[PDB]
Amino acid sequence: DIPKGYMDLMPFINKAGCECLNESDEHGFDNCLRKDTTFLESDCDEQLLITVAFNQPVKLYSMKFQGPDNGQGPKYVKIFINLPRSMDFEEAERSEPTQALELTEDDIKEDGIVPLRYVKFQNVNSVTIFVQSNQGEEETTRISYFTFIGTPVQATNMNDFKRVVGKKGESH
Amino acid sequence: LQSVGQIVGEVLKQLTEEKFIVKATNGPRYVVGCRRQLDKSKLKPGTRV
Amino acid sequence: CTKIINADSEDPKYIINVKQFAKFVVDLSDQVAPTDIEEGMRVGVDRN
Amino acid sequence: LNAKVRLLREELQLLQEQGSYVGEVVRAMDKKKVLVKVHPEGKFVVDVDKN
Amino acid sequence: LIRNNNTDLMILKNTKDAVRNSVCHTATVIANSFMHCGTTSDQFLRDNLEWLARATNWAKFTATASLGVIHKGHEKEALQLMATYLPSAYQEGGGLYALGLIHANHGGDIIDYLLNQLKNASNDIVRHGGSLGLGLAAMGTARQDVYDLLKTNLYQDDAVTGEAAGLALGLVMLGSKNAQAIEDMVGYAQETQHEKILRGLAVGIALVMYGRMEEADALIESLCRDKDPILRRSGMYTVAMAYCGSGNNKAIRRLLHVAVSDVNDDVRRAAVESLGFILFRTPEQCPSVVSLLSESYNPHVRYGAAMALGICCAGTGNKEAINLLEPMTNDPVNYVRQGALIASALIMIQQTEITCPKVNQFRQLYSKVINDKHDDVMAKFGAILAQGILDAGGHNVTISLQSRTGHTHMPSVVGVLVFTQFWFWFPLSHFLSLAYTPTCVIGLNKDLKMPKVQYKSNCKPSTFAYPAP
Amino acid sequence: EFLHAQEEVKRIQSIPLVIGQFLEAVDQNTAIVGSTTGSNYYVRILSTIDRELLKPNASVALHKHSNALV
Amino acid sequence: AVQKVVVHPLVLLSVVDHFNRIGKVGNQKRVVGVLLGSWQKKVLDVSNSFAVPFDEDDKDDSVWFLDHDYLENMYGMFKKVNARERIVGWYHTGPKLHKNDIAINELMKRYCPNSVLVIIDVKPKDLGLPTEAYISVEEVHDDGTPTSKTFEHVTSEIGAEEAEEVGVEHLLRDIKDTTVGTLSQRITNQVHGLKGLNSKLLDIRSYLEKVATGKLPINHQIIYQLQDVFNLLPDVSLQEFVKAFYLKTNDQMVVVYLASLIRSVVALHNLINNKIANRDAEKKEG
Amino acid sequence: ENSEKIKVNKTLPYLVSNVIELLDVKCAVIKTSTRQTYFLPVIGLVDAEKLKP
Amino acid sequence: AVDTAEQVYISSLALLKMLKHGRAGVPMEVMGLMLGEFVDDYTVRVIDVFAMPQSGTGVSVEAVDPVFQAKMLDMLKQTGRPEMVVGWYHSHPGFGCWLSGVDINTQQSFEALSERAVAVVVDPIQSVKGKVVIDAFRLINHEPRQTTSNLGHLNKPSIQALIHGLNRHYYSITINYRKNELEQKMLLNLHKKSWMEGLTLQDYSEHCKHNESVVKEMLELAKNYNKAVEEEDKMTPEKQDPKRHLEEHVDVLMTSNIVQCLAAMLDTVVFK
Ligand SMILES: [Zn+2]
Repeated sequence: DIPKGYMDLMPFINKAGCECLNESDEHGFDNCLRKDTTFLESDCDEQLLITVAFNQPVKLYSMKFQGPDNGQGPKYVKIFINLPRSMDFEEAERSEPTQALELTEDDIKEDGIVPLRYVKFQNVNSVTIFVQSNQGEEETTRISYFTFIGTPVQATNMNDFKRVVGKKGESH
Repeated sequence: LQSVGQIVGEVLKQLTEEKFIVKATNGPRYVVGCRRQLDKSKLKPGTRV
Repeated sequence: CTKIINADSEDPKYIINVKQFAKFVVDLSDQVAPTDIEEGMRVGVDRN
Repeated sequence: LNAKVRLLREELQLLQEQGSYVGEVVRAMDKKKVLVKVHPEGKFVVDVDKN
Repeated sequence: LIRNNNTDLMILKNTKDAVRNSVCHTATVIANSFMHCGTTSDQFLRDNLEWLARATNWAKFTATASLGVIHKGHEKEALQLMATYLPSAYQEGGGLYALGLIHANHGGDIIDYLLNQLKNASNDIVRHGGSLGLGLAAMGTARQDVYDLLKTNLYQDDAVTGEAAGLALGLVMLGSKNAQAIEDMVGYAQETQHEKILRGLAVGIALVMYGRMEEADALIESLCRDKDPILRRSGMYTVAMAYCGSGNNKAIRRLLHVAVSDVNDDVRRAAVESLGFILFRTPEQCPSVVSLLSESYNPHVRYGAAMALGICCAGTGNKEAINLLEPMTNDPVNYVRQGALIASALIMIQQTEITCPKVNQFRQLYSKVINDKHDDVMAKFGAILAQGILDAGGHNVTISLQSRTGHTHMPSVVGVLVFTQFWFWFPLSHFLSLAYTPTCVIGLNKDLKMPKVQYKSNCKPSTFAYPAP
Repeated sequence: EFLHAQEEVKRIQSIPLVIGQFLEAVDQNTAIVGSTTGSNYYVRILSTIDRELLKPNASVALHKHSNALV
Repeated sequence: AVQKVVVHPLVLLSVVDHFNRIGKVGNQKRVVGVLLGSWQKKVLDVSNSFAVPFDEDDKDDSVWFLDHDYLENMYGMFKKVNARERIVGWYHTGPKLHKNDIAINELMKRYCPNSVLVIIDVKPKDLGLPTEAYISVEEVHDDGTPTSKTFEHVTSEIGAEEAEEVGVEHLLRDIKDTTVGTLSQRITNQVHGLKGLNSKLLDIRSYLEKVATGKLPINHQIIYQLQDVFNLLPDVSLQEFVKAFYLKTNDQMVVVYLASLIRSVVALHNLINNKIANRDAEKKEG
Repeated sequence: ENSEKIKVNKTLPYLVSNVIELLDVKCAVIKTSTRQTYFLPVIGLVDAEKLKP
Repeated sequence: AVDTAEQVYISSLALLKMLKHGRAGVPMEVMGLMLGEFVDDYTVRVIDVFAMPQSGTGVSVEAVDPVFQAKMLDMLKQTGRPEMVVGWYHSHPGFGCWLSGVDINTQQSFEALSERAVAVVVDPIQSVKGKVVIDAFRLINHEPRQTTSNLGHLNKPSIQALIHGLNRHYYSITINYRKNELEQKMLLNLHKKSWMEGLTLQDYSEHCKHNESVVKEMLELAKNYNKAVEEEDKMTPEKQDPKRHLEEHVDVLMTSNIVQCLAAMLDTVVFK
């Protein structure tokens, strides 16, 4: 599927980046990261805060929060970007998201792709999803599969540098 | 090592309470000013600054 | 040239006098050799 | 008022240009080149502008 | 236009060599397009086609875009015709832009074609050209589906595609006063970070509010005070065309004060330029007011004064406007000289020396500034553009925001305002085509009854008739 | 804006300034001056300066970089 | 103690940037950073500041992160680039202090014996002085009131080094009002002075309201200094003062007479010459 | 690390010059071979006791 | 694609950081990096600038410590600035803004690093008295750049970098400052007059001395103003001396006296 000129942002995520919260130990973030029946389900309650970091800054265009039709699929999600620190559930309840989104049942299906306010996502390095509610108001929320679509922003390797031509060694 | 030297020079007539004439060593003379806190009465023609 | 410092003879250091300009403490190049340089000797030097 | 504002602005603009030295020619070297003597330095050969 | 296609080419043969291969040579590709507009006479481009190879990148786009004004109102083969001319993103983007130019203010079914051509575009330079041509072709239609297409294109946040979408999204809802459209446009303006989309929306949020009179004050008191200078420039454009035609007291009292008082130069320039769109109904007042903004310490105010004088007088030889522009074309600043040249061209179209005792002298002045080998590049850009406007449409088309019945000619005003944005983006110059109305009179009365008619002129002093010997 | 312009005019002639010796003038807005560094220069005179003060041996303070006589 | 602290443009712009940086994504009541400065006499000069990772609990007012190692190595590197600037004081943007803040100051005292805290209320864009300075004090109060670990106000002002001065002026140039402003700016300055005096007197009113009504503790101090202020008013209309005031006002009046009369004379001189010139042109035209 | 940072910062040329009297408010005065006088707030990498006018 | 007239927006914090570090470095050249965003092909944004230690090698690629740069970037990422670095600035005290031969190669390396990194030259001793001599450069790889707009020649180059190659090996890019309303009148508090300064009554003895001097100067100006009006005969029809000097004197005297009287009066009636 995917849109025109965009590619999956999955190859750019970082394993050190992933800090999904409130996840059940049996069913984790890697599960909702896979295109399988493996899914993430929350542990304490329906609230579920999941953060992901990227190797290079990336422009996000759309997101696919696919989830099961058992009523545990995400309903209301707050979107935050470029968090400096780890983010608390109370803050997520009180902080203004980069984008507040209300998924409908069609969005949560396996073919359901959710558009994003692409203007607000141009130098995104770490996204945070605050799943606040589910359709069926079930005790725990399940994320069947979720990835990000967009495009890399053409960053550079800071420490790479290196001399290329010139005096080789000493100058003014 | 971060310290930077300062040009020495003898002084001349004060035009006002702020602007003075200083003869920077053997080099040319300039119209300069006191920084903010230094004395003003002691600076008379012939003080090494 | 003047007064090869020769403090340790692994890097000797030299003094140079640029007439009516200045007096500097300098070193040799990767090309020239310490045996090639003597005291006085009217050597040449780069510009910066 | 606009005349004085304009003349002050342009005067400020030209005030950035530097001292342009002072020179005396000993012998012109035909078009452009021209030999000159400047006070602190020695002799130069300096092309002349559109004049 | 086709049968009276008497355009002169020696004025180009002594010009295409006179240009020292600078970027202004691409300006020639525009100038001739003015002269042969609607005449479908691309022979000048066939007299030398390899010369176009020296106009790569966006110039080629513009160069290809040239053909669009060349075939203005062709409409009989255009969809296949543009493909025949141009079967490099710049090239087919300019082809798409040209296709819109052909269908200026007259969409036909081409809109739908564009409506499927653009959705398959690479979100690229091609999308910029396609959006410009589409929005120009579908201007004033206020069709919701094209509007949301440009909404999606604008939300791609690309600098160039967003630049084009800024004009297109205003063109489609031109004069519609659409609250939803203007709300989305301004909300995007206060949210984007690329300044090109800001420049595009600066004209878009004006196009949406065309001719709405006092209905635009709710906008004005927003845009006039918004901190972003591009937003204030947009407010100047809105007060220009919302109060277009009428010399409304509030409009002048607002924009003159903004032009003289504001802290950014661009808003002052655009505010003064906006005087033409609101005082053209009575051109003789424009010299009387601009005669002081015309010579001010600020050079941006000077360029704005030149452009406003040129627009306000339209193609009518006010004499006094040329009296003001005569010293101004010798101003030290390059771009104000360029603006004075453009303004003088805008007024002296179709006129001979006896009609106005300045036109031949200005022609030879253009001749000397275009062939000077060390004058400013912007000044000679204005010179070649002026050469293009003077002999536009084979000396048969005139710019007039007034229709002959006294009604305000909306395509002309929108085209000329967008042309004024050539200061920011050269390819928009082709929009000046929307101001060219042919000076023909037609004797048709029944079906296809065009008989030879013996109506005559009554030149009292002497015969001068057609210009350009 | 004229207040701004004359404020800048006052600012250009402020400390620091290099003293030099006034040589005879060329034109109303320029003259020759020999800096106390030794070198001489052809330098525009600030229009605010009263011309009568320019006796051909006067000591005049000049802009440090542009050598403009201020 | 410390008699004055002068604050340069660079630190206030840095804290504004820090506030916009954090509030962009992690909107929070405050952000906390560290100032760098030097000591002259007993006045302090602060021109450098860096943001430090900080976190405050909403209501526990005892739970807080300030990063030790980050502060230490950031200071080390800032010393590497410029070694003059040593750690003095810490800044925060919250318009109000917190019960949690004195712990922050005590931690900062580990790095500076007399660390001074600065509140920089970035959001306010108001009457004046967007910086407040406070030192830590612990003394017996000399009046029988219980001693407490307290913050004490120290006067602050904005001063700029020459490079920062040209930098700030260049950015302010477009909105810059002229320094001289012969009449307009001076009259507006006097009106603004009356405005500020009224605002301060109304603040003193509200404090006295809260003190008499009892919702605010009696400081005993300051309020008696306020009584000294109230006894310091000059009481004009005393006769010899009236005579002196009339004398000096009359001197100003005669001086302004001379200036106005000369202005009228020069105006007439321009008028007559303009009439002569235009009449000469008219006579020559015929 | 500090010593190597100093080492990278002691590169020729050294512009030989003559010393003048010292002051306290320990600090040195230098007459350059280029015939110019400088005052140093700090003497530098050498110690005040070793040097002399 | 091929670049254009382009633009570079630098923030207030960045500009002050650059100027302060340059004035710290003079007379030794100093250099550091700016953080920013390649927002698009038509402008580059830089926000915040960090200087880096001055090694004895001078301004060069070797002067860029990789460890210092990397850990500074990491700690700025932690503090809330994930801005990826394009652009390096260096100081040229005593001479104009231009890329020296060393600078050409350093910017070549920096361009090889990202692609569109921009060089910045600041002269901290010429940037004085309200004028800032800042400029930014990029190196060329026929056609130097694409001129698709008029916002490339709204400025004029300088002869110094002209010989040093302002169009020859590198090209200068127009510089813009992205100040906002919040930084505005945050900086202004520095010269902002205080209300006590507004109600300050100056000094009566000094004011009397000022009036004494200015009226005497008025007399000496009017003395020759009389001669000027008595030579009204129009020999050899000719702004120096009497007229406008008298104008400025009356203006300043009248405004000073009026403001002093008004402040004294306001203080008299309002303060008791
Ligand atoms: Zn350099």
